Amino acid sequence: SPVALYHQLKTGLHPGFGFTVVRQDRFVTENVLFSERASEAYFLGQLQV
Amino acid sequence: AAPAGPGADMQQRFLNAWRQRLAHGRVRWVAECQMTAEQFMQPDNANLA
Repeated sequence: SPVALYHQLKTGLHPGFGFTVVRQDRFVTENVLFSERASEAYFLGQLQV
Repeated sequence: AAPAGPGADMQQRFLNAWRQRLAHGRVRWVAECQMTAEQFMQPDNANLA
């Protein structure tokens, strides 16, 4: 019972079943890029104010 | 406390007059079952300070 699993876990008895532990982790990268001669047909419109 | 009178019921003077305030709140100084790194941690050891 979860009341009993204090006195098993907080004291230090292994309760008969073990865990897998999942964290998230995050890393910055420094990505290089590439392209070929013509990848984006790009367009520019007319300004409005 | 000061002892009073015969020593025979002096244990019994302790058991009856204290039983309400003794059984209700948990004692601070039984912290020996707390582990080493369970001592200095803030969870379950608000008696750190």
